[PDB]
Amino acid sequence: YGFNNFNLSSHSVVYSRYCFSVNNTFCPCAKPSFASSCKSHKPPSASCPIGTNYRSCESTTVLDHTDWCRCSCLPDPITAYDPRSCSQKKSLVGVGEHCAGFGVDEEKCGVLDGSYNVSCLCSTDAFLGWSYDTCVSNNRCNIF
Repeated sequence: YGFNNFNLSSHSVVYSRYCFSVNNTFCPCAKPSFASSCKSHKPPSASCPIGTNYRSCESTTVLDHTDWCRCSCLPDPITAYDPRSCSQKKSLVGVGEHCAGFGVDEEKCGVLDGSYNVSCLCSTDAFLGWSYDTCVSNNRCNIF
């Protein structure tokens, strides 16, 4: 979903704060038709991969509007108001297992009016839940 690599100093060591496990049918991009139907707080949309469910969103009439749209994982999956609706589930890493995945901001995946002609992807800054620090002490990198 768009994560390519990091861009940090040579001695910069990255680490995950929170890892999110998702199903094979998860997709952070909303349906282009639903976004087109939206007129207030329109979520970004993009063509999701085949066999993956689009971003969970709902339409509710709020403040005299007729197509005001609410979505899950708001504002971000890490600090979502309700993890039940969010498709990203917090899960501790098992013994001998790597990170499940960074918390991706589904509000930055794709563009505002992405149709089915553009692939589903998210920007680099959308992936949260990571931090970094240096390893240099006495001109030596600490390693475990």
